[PDB]
Amino acid sequence: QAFIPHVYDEEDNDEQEYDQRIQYNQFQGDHFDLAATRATGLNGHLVLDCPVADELLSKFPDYNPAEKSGGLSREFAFMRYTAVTCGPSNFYRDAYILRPVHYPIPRQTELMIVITMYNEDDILLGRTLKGVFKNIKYLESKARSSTWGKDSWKKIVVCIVSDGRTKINERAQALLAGLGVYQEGLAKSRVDDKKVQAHMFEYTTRVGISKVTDDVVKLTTEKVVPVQMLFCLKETNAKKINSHRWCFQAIGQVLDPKIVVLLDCGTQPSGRSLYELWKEFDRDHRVAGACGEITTSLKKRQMITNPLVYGQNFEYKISNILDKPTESSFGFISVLPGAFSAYRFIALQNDINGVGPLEKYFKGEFLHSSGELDPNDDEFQMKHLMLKEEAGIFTSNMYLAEDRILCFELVAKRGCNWLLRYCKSARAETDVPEGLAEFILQRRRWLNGSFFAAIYSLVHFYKVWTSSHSFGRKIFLHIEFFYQLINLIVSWFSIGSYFLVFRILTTSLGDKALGFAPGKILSVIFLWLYLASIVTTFVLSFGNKPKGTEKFYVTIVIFFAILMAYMIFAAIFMAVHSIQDIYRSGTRITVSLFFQNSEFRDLVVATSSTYALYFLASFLYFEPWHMFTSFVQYILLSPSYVNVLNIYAFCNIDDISWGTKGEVGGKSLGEAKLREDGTFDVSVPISKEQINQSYLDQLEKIRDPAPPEEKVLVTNTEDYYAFIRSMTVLVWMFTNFVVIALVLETGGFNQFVEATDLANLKSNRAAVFLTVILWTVAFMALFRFIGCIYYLITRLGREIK
Amino acid sequence: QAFIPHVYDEEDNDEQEYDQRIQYNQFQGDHFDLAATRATGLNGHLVLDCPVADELLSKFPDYNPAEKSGGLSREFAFMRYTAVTCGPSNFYRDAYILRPVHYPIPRQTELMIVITMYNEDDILLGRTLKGVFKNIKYLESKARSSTWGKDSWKKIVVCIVSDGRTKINERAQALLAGLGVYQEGLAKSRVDDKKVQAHMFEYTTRVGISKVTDDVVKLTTEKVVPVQMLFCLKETNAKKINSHRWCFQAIGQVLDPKIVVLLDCGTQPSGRSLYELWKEFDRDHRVAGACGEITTSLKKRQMITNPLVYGQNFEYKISNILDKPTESSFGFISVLPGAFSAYRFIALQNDINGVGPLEKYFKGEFLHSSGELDPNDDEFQMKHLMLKEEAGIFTSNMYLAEDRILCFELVAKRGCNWLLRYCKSARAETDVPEGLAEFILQRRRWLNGSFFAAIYSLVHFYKVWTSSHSFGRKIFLHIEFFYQLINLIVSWFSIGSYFLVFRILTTSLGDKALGFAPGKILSVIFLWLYLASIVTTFVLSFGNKPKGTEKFYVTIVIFFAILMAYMIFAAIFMAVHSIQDIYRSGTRITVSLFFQNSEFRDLVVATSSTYALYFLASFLYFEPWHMFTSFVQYILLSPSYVNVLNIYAFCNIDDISWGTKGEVGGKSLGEAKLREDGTFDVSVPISKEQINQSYLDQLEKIRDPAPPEEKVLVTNTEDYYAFIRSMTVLVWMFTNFVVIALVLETGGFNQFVEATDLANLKSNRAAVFLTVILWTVAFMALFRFIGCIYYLITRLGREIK
Ligand SMILES: CC(=O)N[C@H]1[C@@H](OP(=O)(O)OP(=O)(O)OC[C@H]2O[C@@H](n3ccc(=O)[nH]c3=O)[C@H](O)[C@@H]2O)O[C@H](CO)[C@@H](O)[C@@H]1O
Ligand SMILES: CC(=O)N[C@H]1[C@@H](OP(=O)(O)OP(=O)(O)OC[C@H]2O[C@@H](n3ccc(=O)[nH]c3=O)[C@H](O)[C@@H]2O)O[C@H](CO)[C@@H](O)[C@@H]1O
Ligand SMILES: [Mg+2]
Ligand SMILES: [Mg+2]
Repeated sequence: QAFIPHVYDEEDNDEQEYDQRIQYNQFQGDHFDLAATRATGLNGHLVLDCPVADELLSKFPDYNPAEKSGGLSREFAFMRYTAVTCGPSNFYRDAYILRPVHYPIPRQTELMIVITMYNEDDILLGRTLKGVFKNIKYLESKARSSTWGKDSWKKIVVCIVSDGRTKINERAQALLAGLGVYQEGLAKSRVDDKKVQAHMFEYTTRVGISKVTDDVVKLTTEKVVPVQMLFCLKETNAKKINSHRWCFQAIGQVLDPKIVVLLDCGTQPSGRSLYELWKEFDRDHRVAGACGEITTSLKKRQMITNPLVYGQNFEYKISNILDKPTESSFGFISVLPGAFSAYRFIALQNDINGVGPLEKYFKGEFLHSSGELDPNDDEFQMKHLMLKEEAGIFTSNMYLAEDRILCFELVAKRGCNWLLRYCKSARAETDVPEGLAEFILQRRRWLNGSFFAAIYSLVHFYKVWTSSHSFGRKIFLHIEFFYQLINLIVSWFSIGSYFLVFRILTTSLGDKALGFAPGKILSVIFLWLYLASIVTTFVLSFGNKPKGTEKFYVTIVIFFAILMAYMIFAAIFMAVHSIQDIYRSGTRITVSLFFQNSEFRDLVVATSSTYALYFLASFLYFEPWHMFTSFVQYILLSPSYVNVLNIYAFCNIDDISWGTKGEVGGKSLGEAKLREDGTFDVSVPISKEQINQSYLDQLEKIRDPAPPEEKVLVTNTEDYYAFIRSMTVLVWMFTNFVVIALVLETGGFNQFVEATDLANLKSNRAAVFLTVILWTVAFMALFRFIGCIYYLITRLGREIK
Repeated sequence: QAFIPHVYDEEDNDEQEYDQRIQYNQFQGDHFDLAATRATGLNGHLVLDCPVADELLSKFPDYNPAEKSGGLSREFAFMRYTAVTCGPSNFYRDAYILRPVHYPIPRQTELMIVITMYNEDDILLGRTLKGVFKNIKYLESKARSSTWGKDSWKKIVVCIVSDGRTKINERAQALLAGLGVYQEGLAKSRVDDKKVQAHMFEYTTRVGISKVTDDVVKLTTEKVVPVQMLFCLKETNAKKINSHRWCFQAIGQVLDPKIVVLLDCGTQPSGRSLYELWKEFDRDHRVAGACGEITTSLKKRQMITNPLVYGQNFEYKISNILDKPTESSFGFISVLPGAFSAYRFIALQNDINGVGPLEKYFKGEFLHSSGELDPNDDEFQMKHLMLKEEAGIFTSNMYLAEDRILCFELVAKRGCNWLLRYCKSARAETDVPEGLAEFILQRRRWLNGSFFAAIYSLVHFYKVWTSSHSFGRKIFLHIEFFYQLINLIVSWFSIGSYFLVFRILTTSLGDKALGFAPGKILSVIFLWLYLASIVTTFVLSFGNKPKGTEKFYVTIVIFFAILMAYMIFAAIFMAVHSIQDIYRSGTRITVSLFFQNSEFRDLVVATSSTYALYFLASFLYFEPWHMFTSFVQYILLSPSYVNVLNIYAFCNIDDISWGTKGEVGGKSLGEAKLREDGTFDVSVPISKEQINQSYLDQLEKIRDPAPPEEKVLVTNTEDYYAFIRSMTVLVWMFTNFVVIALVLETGGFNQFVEATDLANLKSNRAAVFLTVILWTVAFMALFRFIGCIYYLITRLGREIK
């Protein structure tokens, strides 16, 4: 029973109210001309208007048995199929017409909701579609709105760009077919001896997903608002940047929408999230990009059984509570999550000269690939011209930044005034990777992107000077740039700092002054295990794949968790001993004396202050639970975050997806067939003249000496990226080691000090380093706390107005 | 002018004498039946007897213008072509007949000379062919020989197995055609809808290479002994093991020769080398394998301009003078060079049960490859059965040993008495790689092979117990096994030992007792550069290819050479200071006192003794020049040998040649054509019944829940080999570091010692380690010296008898 009566859950009371506000009796479509086995394709393109299944029409309320058509409008009766051969670059240049703009009265799009899909299960697509449909129903129900209200569904288009014709999951395809967008027969591989790049299906579906259980998806036609669906199935997978090219460069130009919303399969927006994003864009005309709070689902996951899920939950909550508000207050957000964000279409458009955010974003796809262009592609000229252009370090490595480049390119425009804003009213829920390998692979992409984006923005900070912002705005943008520079410096030396803190804390327990016997043996054992884990992580990152050697990573993570617990114990013990010593001294006890004590101060005051700031920020946002349920897991996993993820990310900076190539010869000399008789039919030279001529040709060929040939080939790009990655890790290793040598004198530096002065000189440097690092962390926390408080105050003030 | 009058060089006086001993007027071939465009292929196989070019026949002395045939025999007039489809396993089972055995009177082969070729220049092939032809002429000229003499060329077959139909160099193919073996037209790709695995051309050429200059090759028919040529051109490259399978498993069974000789393109044997190898096999019936001295050409290479060539020259000379004689004396040679060696055919044959040296040798090819068998291959059953068999660690990694496995498998047979012998009378000259990358790639293959062969032989030493050898023979074989165990242990810890020696020597100069000011700063700088070089070598070995990043390796090698010079200087300085201190003490000077002095003893006596042993061994073999011309380069390159080559070899234990695979979909849904009118011809569903049935099918498909699917796939073999390589480097790193920590207390061990006792406890361990390592090297040198002296004495005694 695919179709079941509509049922509202406990949380669907708002949906019920929306339904009460909507009439549900005036879903009348606009008449449009159809396309006529011989078919009259429009403008020389293959276009087919096929009829939808009779059962699906019979489900619709407007269906009437008496009328053969059923009384339904043309758009509700026929689904349109178009075969696209040109590709994104020339889609607008060719006369490719989408149905929304083909009506006698053109429809102007107000909100384009892009969904990216790749071999995703039907459950994830069902959840995303249910969220989008609920949002559209809410927008329709809205009464006292200038832009929204009756017939609001005509201004909204849902675009699903599936990457990979043969990689799409069968069940998701079945679901889309059940909605009526897709039919199996229509697909065509080639048209007029030209490859079909993408298959586009268009239909205004009136089928709504009633519920999405864990295993099955139920669809019902009762109380469903029509939704314009565009399903663009790509013939071959070209990653996500190519899908975004299809969305922006090709479909966006034809539709010319406002406020393009980007979604990802499995991300379920709230009931009013899209309205909140639209309102954010509408209130302030300067806003060019926006993002919403992203949450992690914890439905059937236990606190103890899934430490990783809760660690990620805490990370997401802290990010949304501290980082995004501060950057939004400054007006420049480092990263807008690709799972849920929104952009204003006009802001992204390139300049007359051809330079703009979209050009920078797309260049990464072209440059980061094998230099093998098929001459038959119609985009051959564009790709050849792009490859012939002189590319520097930054241009040729844009693929690391990905969408992150867009944020900076928007803020620091030549003569434009744009800002990026974060709204906490918009919420979306997603499933985080439970397994360790997927987490490692996912964070590998985030870390590389963040590092490259930070470097690129910092190096090009001067571009904001020419932007038409207020002078105070530029001053505060420079303050934020300085903060990001400090954050980058702190993140670059994370592994060295972690090792230094661990070594100092463990060796401090070895001192005979405090009464801890196993200090020394434990410190030595932990040092050996630490070095072994680091070396194994490097070797596995360079050599093997995470999926295969997962148990090694699990063991390393467990060891680092135990080591973190031991480090916390050592710090507490060290502080207690220091406090006890002051009382044992016999001196007067004052508040200045506690602050004067470097050990107690650094170890306790800084960490407690950071925890208090996190706690207060969590409470002020009415989101306190993560500070209890998921704090411990995050604390215990932090060293793994710094060591394993960072090492794996840097070791694989190059993402070499393409493989080796081979011309593989195959001259078609010929074949020998066998007749009924034993004789074989062959074709070999017979005439003596031909044989003698061939022999003389061979003699003349071998008579002359071999001319020199100097290989001056451009070579392949995989070597270039392998080289870039190798240099980065080497510089990363060298700089970290220099810092470690200075602080601990591990290298030859101990040769310059005396044996009696070695013990006294190592201690002072360690204390200075500990205080510096801890107070740097604390001050960054305070900075973000002030940021978030300002964001709350200003948002409340704007709401009041 | 391809053909020129024969000219004899200064060194061709022996060739002139050979010519004087040969009549050159009775080169009469045996009549054989030919094969009849329709051709009557023999036994259902595609066989063609085409006529050779008229000019080539006209060159031959026996040609007569009056007779249309020319008076030449059938074999000299027609070249035979055969297309082989089955492959090596079934070549004998099918009725594939080679010309030498097809005569009315069968010819018994006495010497099969195999030459392996792959995209080699025509110069290398010309040199090899000139050497082989000169050897055949010498064998023919021999008068007072029971086996050799008149008509000796009938007992010798030269087999050229070219790997890769489309990778063979054009000029070498032109040369072979000029000889008359190859013609372009004959090749056929498919026969009876079956792929042609190999193309075999047979011809008894009477064309001899007069000379081989640096650039061109000249051929002349004057004073040439006929040679039986078999040119087996493979359709696709399958590395060298597959070529050896063609030689042994398929061609050898048909010909059934004795004493198969293996050669490599560019290796030029001496004028009497093949006779020496044959005599070695003939004298003693127990000998199953033999090898000869291999020399490095130094024609147009300067002493200073090519340090690498002279380093390799010294290495080869020392090997031939010390290692091979000792192993030959014991009767078991670890490696028989693949460039020039010989095997007795019957010794290699497998047992009735199917287990034997050849099976072990070939299993490596099958196991070490992608598990993708084409069902159309006729060897599908064999490969599938081999893959289904349970393979342990050793069986699945045989590909590392390569031919090395054969030596041990021959010596330690179940019930056979076989020995391996080295003869210094046989000499062959080859070109060593001048570039650094090629040297790195070539040594990468040697080191992996040697390590795995040593481990395999040591683990299975007990197999020699069942062999039918004399008890004393088994005792001495066990002595050799013990020596090889010590050598393996010494080689495993080479990198750690080198670092320890460098550190001890450099830090010794830092002591204030001796008056050297820059000691400390230089030691620290060198430590930093050493660590940087090691880390960069690891990273580049894992990440990049040697050809691309060659300058890094050049810089590292130059640095290591400078460091070696500095280490030698430090040792000399340390010894001089120690000798001076004894005189400054004021005590009596005796010979016992010098020996008592650990510093002087270890540093000077051991190294001088090793050098003296090398010098004496070189002189006794009448090969003294390498001890002067090329010693310094070898000494300066030794640290590079240990560090760079060993690191690169271990980092790339897995040799993953095969690439990724993709089914790549491509369902043939259909195409749409365009008619003269605008209408497009398409095929899409029309009947309502079919559409409704498809829709109901989709509904039923999506209605049921998704059943669980647990991935229990066997997976790919590349992960297995990546895993094996990763473990090996990790164990290699761990064991070396443990030794370093013990000797220098680098790890946490210094925490267990006092500051005043740290300086005194580090010195004693360093002295003990230095004496141990140096005297181990010296004693191994003495062992090999005694070995070589015994070899000389016994060889001279055998010659006298
Ligand atoms: C948290 C979340 O909900 N999604 C993020 C997660 O995705 P996640 O870790 O779940 O997996 P991916 O990054 O591979 O997928 C990202 C998006 O790209 C699409 N895709 C994937 C593979 C492919 O060959 N072609 C293709 O188009 C996927 O369908 C998905 O819509 O890590 C990515 C790393 O960049 C982010 O970009 C995504 O925003
Ligand atoms: C010193 C010398 O003179 N030859 C050695 C050298 O060869 P070298 O370093 O010169 O180059 P290779 O090892 O690649 O060639 C070895 C042999 O295998 C053949 N080949 C090569 C590639 C291929 O795809 N197919 C193929 O059949 C080559 O033509 C040659 O006959 O290092 C090899 C490492 O094992 C040794 O085996 C060779 O004995
Ligand atoms: Mg996902
Ligand atoms: Mg070669």
